[PDB]
Amino acid sequence: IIGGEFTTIENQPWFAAIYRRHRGGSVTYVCGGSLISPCWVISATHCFIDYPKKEDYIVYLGRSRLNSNTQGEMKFEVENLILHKDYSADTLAHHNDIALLKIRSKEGRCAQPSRTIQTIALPSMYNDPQFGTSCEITGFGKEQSTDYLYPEQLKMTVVKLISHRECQQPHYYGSEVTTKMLCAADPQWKTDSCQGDSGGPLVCSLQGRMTLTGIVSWGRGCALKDKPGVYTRVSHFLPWIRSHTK
Ligand SMILES: N=C(N)c1ccc2ccccc2c1
Repeated sequence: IIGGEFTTIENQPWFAAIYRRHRGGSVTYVCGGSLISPCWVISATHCFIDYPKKEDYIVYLGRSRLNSNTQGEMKFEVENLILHKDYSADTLAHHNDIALLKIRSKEGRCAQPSRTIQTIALPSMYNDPQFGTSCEITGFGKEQSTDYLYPEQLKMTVVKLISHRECQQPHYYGSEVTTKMLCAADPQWKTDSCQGDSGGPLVCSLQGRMTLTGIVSWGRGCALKDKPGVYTRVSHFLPWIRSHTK
């Protein structure tokens, strides 16, 4: 997350930290995630497409820091790693960038909801917030594009939704961004999501209810002028989410 503010997991209890076990024993951070049900975590396929081995991944809930065992956190293994069959990645654009992770503890149990571990409500069909609506993003991703390390403490920021017609402008992304994708950025281009925030939530408060409107997918650089953050429009993938979680 470029700019914004440092936060703890109590402000984002649906946020899931996904790590990977390397051959040798080393563990590194991969992507962010969102708990939609006690057994399921939703993320992006581009986070796992090159390493589709479910045994390699570790999922944390109620974790506030990258290398700290936060009080009340829960560690999980991936029982089932479901990737979207029609996933593809162009020069910039990532298509069907949605993945489901069935989480399981070593005792074979799903997430136990608490103060720091909660689910995020899925949006309703054809009911997304209008352009200009302020939405929040969370992640352990880069603070600056030039950084190679990720921040230790969890970060959050507020970005405004950009219409499809505005994001399809030549100086923006042109025809590369589709109706299945949602654009969101800072009008002053100072704050944005970045490398490492991928798979993370884009939560919008619509009609008094907090909902998982987007999933961090792609973007040209980080916090660049006329280059918004592109998010997987969750509302479109509702029949896919329902069928693969049944
Ligand atoms: N401009 C962004 N918000 C953005 C989002 C996701 C990314 C993933 C990998 C590298 C850069 C990214 C930038």
